[PDB]
Amino acid sequence: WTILNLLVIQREAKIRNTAVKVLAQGDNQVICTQYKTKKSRNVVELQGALNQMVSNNEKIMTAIKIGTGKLGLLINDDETMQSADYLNYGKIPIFRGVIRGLETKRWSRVTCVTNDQIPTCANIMSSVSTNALTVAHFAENPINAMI
Amino acid sequence: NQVIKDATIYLYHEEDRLRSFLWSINPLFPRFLSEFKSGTFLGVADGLI
Amino acid sequence: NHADYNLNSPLISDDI
Amino acid sequence: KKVLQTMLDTKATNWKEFLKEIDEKGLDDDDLIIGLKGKERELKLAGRFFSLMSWKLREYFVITEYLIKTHFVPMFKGLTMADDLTAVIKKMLDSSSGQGLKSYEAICIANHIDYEKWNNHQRKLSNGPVFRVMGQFLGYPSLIERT
Amino acid sequence: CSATHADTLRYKSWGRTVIGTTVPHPLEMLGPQHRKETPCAPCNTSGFNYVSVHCPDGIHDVFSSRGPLPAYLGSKTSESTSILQPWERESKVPLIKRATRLRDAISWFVEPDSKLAMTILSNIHSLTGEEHGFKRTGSALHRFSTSRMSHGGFASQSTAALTRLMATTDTMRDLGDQNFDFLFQATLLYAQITTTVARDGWITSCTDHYHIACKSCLRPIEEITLDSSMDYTPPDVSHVLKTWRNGEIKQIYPLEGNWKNLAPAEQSYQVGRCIGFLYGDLAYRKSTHAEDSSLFPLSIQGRIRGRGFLKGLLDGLMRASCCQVIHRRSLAHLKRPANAVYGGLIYLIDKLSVSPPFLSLTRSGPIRDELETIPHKIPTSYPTSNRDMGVIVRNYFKYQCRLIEKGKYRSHYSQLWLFSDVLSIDFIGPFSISTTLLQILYKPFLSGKDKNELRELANLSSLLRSGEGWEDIHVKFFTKDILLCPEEIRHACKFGIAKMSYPPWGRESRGTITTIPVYYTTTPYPKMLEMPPRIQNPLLSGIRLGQLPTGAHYKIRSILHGMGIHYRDFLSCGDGSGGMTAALLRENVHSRGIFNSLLELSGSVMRGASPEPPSALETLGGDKSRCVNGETCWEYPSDLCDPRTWDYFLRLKAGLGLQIDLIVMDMEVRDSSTSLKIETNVRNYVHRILDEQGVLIYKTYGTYICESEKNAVTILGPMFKTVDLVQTEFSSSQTSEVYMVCKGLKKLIDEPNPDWSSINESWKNLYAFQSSEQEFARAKKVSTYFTLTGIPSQFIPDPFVNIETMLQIFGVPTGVSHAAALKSSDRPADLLTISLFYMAIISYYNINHIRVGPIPPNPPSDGIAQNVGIAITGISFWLSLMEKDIPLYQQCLAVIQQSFPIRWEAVSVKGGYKQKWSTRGDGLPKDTRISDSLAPIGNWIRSLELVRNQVRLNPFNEILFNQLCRTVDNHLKWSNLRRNTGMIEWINRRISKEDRSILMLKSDLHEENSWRD
Amino acid sequence: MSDNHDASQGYSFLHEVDKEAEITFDVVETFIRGWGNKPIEYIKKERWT
Amino acid sequence: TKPSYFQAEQVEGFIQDYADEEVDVVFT
Amino acid sequence: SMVCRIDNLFSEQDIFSLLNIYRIGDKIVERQGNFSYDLIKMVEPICNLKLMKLARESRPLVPQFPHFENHIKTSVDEGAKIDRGIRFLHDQIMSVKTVDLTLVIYGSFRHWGHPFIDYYTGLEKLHSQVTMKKDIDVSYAKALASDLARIVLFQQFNDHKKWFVNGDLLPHDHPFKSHVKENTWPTAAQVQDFGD
Amino acid sequence: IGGVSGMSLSRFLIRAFPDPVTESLSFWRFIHVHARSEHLKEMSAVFGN
Ligand SMILES: [Zn+2]
Ligand SMILES: [Zn+2]
Repeated sequence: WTILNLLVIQREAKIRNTAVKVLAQGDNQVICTQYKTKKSRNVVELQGALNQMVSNNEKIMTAIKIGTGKLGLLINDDETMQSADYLNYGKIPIFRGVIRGLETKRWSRVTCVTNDQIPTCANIMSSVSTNALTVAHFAENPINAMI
Repeated sequence: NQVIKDATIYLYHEEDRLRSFLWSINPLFPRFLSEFKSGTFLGVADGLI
Repeated sequence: NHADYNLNSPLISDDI
Repeated sequence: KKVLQTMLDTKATNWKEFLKEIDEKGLDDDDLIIGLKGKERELKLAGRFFSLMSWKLREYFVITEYLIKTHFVPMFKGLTMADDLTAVIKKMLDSSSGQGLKSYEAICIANHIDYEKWNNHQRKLSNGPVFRVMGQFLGYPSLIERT
Repeated sequence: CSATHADTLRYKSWGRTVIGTTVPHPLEMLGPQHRKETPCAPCNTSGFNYVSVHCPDGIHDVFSSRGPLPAYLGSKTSESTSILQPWERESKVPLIKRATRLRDAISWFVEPDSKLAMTILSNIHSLTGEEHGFKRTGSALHRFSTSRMSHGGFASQSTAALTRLMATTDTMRDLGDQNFDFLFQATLLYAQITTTVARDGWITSCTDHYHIACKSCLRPIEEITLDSSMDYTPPDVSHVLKTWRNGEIKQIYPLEGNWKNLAPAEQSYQVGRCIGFLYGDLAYRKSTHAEDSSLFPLSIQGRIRGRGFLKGLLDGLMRASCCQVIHRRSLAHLKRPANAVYGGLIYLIDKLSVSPPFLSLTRSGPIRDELETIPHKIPTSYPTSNRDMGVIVRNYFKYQCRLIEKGKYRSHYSQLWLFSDVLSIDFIGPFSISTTLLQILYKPFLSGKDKNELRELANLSSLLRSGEGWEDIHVKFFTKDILLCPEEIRHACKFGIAKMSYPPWGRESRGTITTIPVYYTTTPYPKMLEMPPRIQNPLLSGIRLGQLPTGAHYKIRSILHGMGIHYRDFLSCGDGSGGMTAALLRENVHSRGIFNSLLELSGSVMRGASPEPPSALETLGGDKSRCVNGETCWEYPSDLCDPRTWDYFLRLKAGLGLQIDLIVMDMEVRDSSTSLKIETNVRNYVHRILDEQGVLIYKTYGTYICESEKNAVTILGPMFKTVDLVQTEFSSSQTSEVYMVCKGLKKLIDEPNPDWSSINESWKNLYAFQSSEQEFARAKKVSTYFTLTGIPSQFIPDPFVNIETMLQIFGVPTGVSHAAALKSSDRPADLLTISLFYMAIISYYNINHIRVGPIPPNPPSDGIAQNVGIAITGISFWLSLMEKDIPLYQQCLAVIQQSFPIRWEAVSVKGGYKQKWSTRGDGLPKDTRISDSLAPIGNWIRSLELVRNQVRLNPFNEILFNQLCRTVDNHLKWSNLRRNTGMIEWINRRISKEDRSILMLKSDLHEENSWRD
Repeated sequence: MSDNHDASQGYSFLHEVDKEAEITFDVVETFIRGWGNKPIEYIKKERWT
Repeated sequence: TKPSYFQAEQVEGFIQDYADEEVDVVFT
Repeated sequence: SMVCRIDNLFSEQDIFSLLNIYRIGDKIVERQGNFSYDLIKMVEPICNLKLMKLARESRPLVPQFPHFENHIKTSVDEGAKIDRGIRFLHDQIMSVKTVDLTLVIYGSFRHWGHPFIDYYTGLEKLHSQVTMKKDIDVSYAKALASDLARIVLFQQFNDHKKWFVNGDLLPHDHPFKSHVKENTWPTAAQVQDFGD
Repeated sequence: IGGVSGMSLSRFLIRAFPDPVTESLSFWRFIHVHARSEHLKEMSAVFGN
């Protein structure tokens, strides 16, 4: 089904003649439309260019909506998230291009053993070890993780 | 299951000979022994265990 | 040992 | 039932003849049985469920998804299934470009899409031929469209 | 040592020593960091054995942006596991592929004629009824795996900081002579993470070193061989295992050869051949491996010849192009196969001239020394951007391909060689086969036997790449006596180096100056100066033919000659790539100098390569030692605001002397704060660097003066004895660029206030206030001068190759541009007609107004319309300069200011549709704006004047014009260009005044660079 | 989030945690002073009451 | 005196391969 | 994990903000019981709505994307007709000035508990949304299948230099009979005449 | 190295380093070298032996 959705996206993007990056694991999909322009002479022209950018973006999104409707799949346009300085994929925020890790979700699992696992000298410490490693992977200067 | 049955039979019969053949090599290269143990029929049982 | 120690199952109001 | 006990108790499934029969005549009505069990740690009152397929259906779905993952998924950029952490980071960096630059000469616009029951609104008439192509390329036409 | 302790502990554990397990960690092998501002003691006891990490903007204000630099994440190896998908299972490998991969070790650390390999084959014969191979040597043992892939190391850190560093792995050359077992990836990642934690709150530039501390954990690799004395014959289990088993036929066995006695040039040729053929095979496959670092490792820069390597690369690309034409063209309609081969070769070269891992190899080394033997243009930028290096690559391969189009080409070495990195049937087959395809296709025409052979060869390629065998018929096509080299690519060219001079530099050209003085007295006068306009036009920038990195050295030489300025040594800060520095060096051969420039890294990718030195020092050749910091300027601060830069300058002066007698501050600043900080810095450091009789030259603009209250005049003027503001003859036409010259240092200051009232009577003598005619006159006066004097031919692009590549940029084909350029040398006495012909063919190949197709043509696009206006105005400048067309010059200026008119339409006629443009109608507006593209507008004038060489020109003749045009298309002539394209409408001063332009947009992807070694 | 009982064992447990963490913090301090060049100091959770 | 010539949507798309006719070798 | 860090991100005031959010959610859970998680479920969306507007400050000239904002506003106005508490829960999350606190809240949707699932309604809604009757354009699916086939054939030809179709079964007047027998690929102009 | 749980800090530098036996030993030697007390030295010389 993800392959089907990607075929839809590729077809409609080529029809629109629009460049698009795509991230997908199934129901959650991010379709990033990319644009570039030149140095502006004033702010009015820049704002008009941005208006045309968002116009082309909603055009391709309407095309993808129509495609999924022809296939029998809905896209709630009132819940679609649009932003030019923020991204989200797999419950992993990306703020101004920088990837950020949710540290608290990892420390909240301290002493919380997994399925069919007794609290043990070896098991209870993994709960902190794995989470500290995960916190350090998605964080700069891994000094707080050690403490 | 004739597959797993044959695999565990080979294990019970052909594990103490392969161990000696692997330990008989003079320059000990453990990763080679691991990949050989995994690239043979006994690997059918380990993956199950 | 043969029991759970953390929430790893759905929460149902049919036994209480 | 558990998978390992059933494997050790049932015959060894010959995948060639298994797929052959699946392709020629499908399955019987005795193996077409799907259970359900609620999901854990969900904030919804309605309730999302698991999917306990039968032995034959489980093997069919698993091996077919393995084939899809091994062969067709690499052709498409976006399916972050075979990927690993570093590849996901590379892709999220490529897609996140044009974000946080203090300039308008290069702008990305993400589109996070919400599908109304993406997994339930699938229909045979929308993914028949797209799966028949897969079955052709695998030597078993009318294999994957039988879902 | 931790490695030795681990080894002996495993020895005590398992009773006997082990191998291919122990790996030294970078925590003691490298140890803590050694910052460069500190004297960095271990940089004296040893040489290139370290990892450098540079941070041009510190580690401050993270999470507020991405960062300009790419990120090194780790190894290309996959992990087979991801926390982001725990529900997934571990990616395993089938037993048949884990058992058949053991043959990789068949002659790597075992022996074929042994009791072990026999068992390895007995295993395969056991689990499958399917019943001696290649050679491997010179690789590590712990980098061997079948059930998985050797990782090497991945990052444990976010990208927000990694995007603000650049590491260097080419600083470990001394360890490259040997084949140690440590890992490059882990070392670079340790370097990155430690440099991030140790310099978190740093806001200025930084450079850190990681030198080998514990030399004991180097552990050179040895050549070990495994063997047993016992027989293990596993019983057959094929008959009991076909259930889950679902379902290697032929393989060529190359011979070994005497690789040692082969000369270095042939070794370079062979490695280049293999690399080129593999790159072509992968590019025609459209794979991602083509953009990997293994194809072009940086570990062979200083251990490879240039000519041989590049000739081999050319031969390999050609052979690969020969093995694609059969799979693209149809032999029935095919004719002139050499044209198709040359086209595929051009395709491969244009795709390789944009490859990061290749341009890094050719960015600095003997390869680049060979690339620069050919005449060319010096790069204008600090460390060469990928496009400025691709230009050099294209120029070199275009010089080397000019003999191919003559029809005479042949491989310099009939015998072939192979390596372990390209050891596979999918490479060996087509590589062995290309020897026949070359002879069959490069020849002019075909015959029936040739077509039959090519069809059989296409079928054979299909059979080889598809893993299928071949009959006993194809043997005549294979290559006989193909050899092999045991070592890999980056461990085979292990030869030495053999044998500098100074090229002939005569008296370069000079010009006169225009000076206005400023006197200082306590009386504060009013600051009354009319601001000059900010006008731009490249006319004189196009006149200057001696295109060293910029046309600025004319100005510095003019000032030096026109004010009596002498200097033993000098300090040049602000130049791009050593242009003005090289000028000052070559004008005084007995002169050492200090070089400072800001390190640009945005448009320059580096796969672990250190920033090269400035390119303009190639002007000296082997005399680079006079620039004391030419090869070390990048590991130190460069910003002229940071006092640490001037501290570094004083440290150089102290440790070497140089009795400095000149300082030149030439730069283009973008904000007043930066200029004010630079001025406050040079206030507090000039007395310690400069002598009492020293000289200072500070570039600035009258606009920044009239605008800002505090500037260089109010700051640096008083402290010096004599001060003047000078403009030059070789200066831009209309500009406020003035050089503040200051001779003599005062002891104490009693004259801090200038006298602006004695500047108003001369502030109007600047060129910006003068009209366009008074500058056109000076442009003609300067064009008569021989600006190209005293410059060898090694540092000038050839005019006829220059115009060729320029037309090739502007939509024009390759051979058409070749012929149109040769036609300029055929009779330069009438070059106006030929320039108008260039304009005609450019506007024809960008906007075809003759071809009548069925579909209505799509309207023009950006780049297809921008090049039209660029070429038109750039050639109109030259036409006006050559025929005194002042109104056309003013028109060019105006369109540079407002826009370039273009008005498009599509007319319906028999055939159905043909496009048509002009510059007056109300048609579809494609009116483009050209204000950030003056450099091409000047390059056109430069090329045309290089062609002319002061020769007198004949008038314009429409007869020869149409004669030239008919060589491109019969319907193309001066008549058709008057009513359907509006070029005559342009030249004859009839255009649209209303600027109908708009800001351009496009849905183009964003190029985010990153990699995994 | 109620405060209608005696949290004595909580204070005891947290105090013991801080006391036994200040002991083992020397390893982290040493590693960061060596690897990095930024000495640090332990901070009890009781600083913010 | 005079020269020797005298009369008597808003966003562009993303896409706008090989070349064998643009070249011609010679022999002998 | 947010007290007295070497990286002085979080102060005590931020922890007071977090605990006030917890108290608001707990009051909602006190008034409404298992029917409160229809409202707490809107914690992660609002956080995202707070991130965009924070990300938009550095580049504010871009036009707004008011769909998600209006959806959150409408859902909050509807939920306020049940429990006013969420109207506060939406106003205090927008009052945060930093991103780290917003992330601490985004990773805290599970810090208010879980409900007793009513599997009856879930099974009913599953049977409903599954058996919905759909209107489908089969030609679009045929087109997507043709696109998949083109992709697969192009890749496998670039790799193996071979077509994976049969020329014997193929007609003699087909434009892809010559390219198959002799290994070749059509021209981009020749493929447009064979669309879908 | 004779452990049960409680990984070392050197694993915060490289994610998937092949040899942990050398990671831990390098870590403990680093501690013993940059330590400021004898209880750490006598302990780092024991975990590695
Ligand atoms: Zn050591
Ligand atoms: Zn050093």
